[PDB]
Amino acid sequence: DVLMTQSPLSLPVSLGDQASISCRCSQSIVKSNGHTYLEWYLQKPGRSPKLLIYKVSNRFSGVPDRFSGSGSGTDFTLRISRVEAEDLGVYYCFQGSHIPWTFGGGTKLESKRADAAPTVSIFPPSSEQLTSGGASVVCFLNNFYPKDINVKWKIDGSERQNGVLNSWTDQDSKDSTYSMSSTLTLTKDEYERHNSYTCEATHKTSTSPIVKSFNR
Amino acid sequence: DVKLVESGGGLVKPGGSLRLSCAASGFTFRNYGMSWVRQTPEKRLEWVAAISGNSLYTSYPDSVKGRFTISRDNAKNNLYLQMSSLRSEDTALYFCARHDDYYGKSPYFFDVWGAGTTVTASSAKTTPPSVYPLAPGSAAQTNSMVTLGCLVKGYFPEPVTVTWNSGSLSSGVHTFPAVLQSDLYTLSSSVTVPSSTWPSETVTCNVAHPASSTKVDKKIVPRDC
Repeated sequence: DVLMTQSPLSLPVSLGDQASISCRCSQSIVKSNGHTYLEWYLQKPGRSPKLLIYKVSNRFSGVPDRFSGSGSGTDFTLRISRVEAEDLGVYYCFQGSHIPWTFGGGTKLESKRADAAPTVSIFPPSSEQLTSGGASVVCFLNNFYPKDINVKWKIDGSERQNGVLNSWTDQDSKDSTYSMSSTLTLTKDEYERHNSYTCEATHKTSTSPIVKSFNR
Repeated sequence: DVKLVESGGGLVKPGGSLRLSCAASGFTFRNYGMSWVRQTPEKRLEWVAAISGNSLYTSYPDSVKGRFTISRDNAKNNLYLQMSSLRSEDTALYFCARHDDYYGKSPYFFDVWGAGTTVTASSAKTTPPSVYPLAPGSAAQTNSMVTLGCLVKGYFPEPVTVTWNSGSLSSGVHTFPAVLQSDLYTLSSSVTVPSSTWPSETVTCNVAHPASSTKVDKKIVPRDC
């Protein structure tokens, strides 16, 4: 099988600029007839892949001139100039030269914007949940940029890195910010043994620590 | 327009079977080779099966050969995928795509795709979600904005729908991708509303779970102490 490797994984550009996505092969994708059947697809969230470039460097129907593909042997590039908002999504390369046909990992094209500190809210467990023998402490970190941020949990001043589940949203298409929820799962009995619950967002780097606490 | 629509996906226990179905419209179906392509939770795309226009020639990768059978019916304009002895590795969104015309020449494979049907192969039993209100604690500093939430915990399988006030509230809403918490999915949703409009006005989160035929409405009530 021909292994396609794409790099980078994510790539933030300012709208109007140029982007370069690379796609490497673990062996030749020249077919017996001498032709290279490399294709680039774009996939937007919720929708299915749309064919952009076929056969290394041919624009498909209704694909704007700003997309151009090139490359030689095991190395293939997709350059996107004048990046518009509708160009944002995931870019896969594909080879139709040898069975099985394989895809690359993909590369996320995201948009750059101005730095924004998160809005942080911490929630105690609901009394409903306590009647079930569980206690989930929840923390929302909303509308920040960039994607990377460090969330710290503290219970009675002591750091907790244990049963913590974090989930990010996709880049918000209206304002280009990211959001995150961070959940601390405890038993009801563990919860009652402790008073102070704190959720820390940190950027260093940026806007100094944002702490949010509750007690009882 | 040329159109392709999948169907037949659902939940099955490992080792079981299922049959996927793809309808074609707006083109001469028998002239085109057809494939199935799957997308994994990781986002990886994998070619899975191909059949010629005439039905005579099929091909599979080694990961599915012997287990999957691509089939078509040109008279009815249908493409099928007979799946058997499924394993958790087969969980993916299954796409239906046309590659090439049987008449020369040969370029651009997969130009039209379906919307995809979801297969999930798991032994984890179907479980409706627990829905919990997320309200600020009765001591928290309050600003011009107030953020509330809903925590939707321990359900299976995907998906679940979350809306706020029957959908009439869509501003400042963040719903977060579900995460596996050992054979059960957990998800939370967040809404931010003007300080005045709560609790003087009522905020309710609505959660539907198709697979368990369950809908839950939860009012976000200020916590007293």
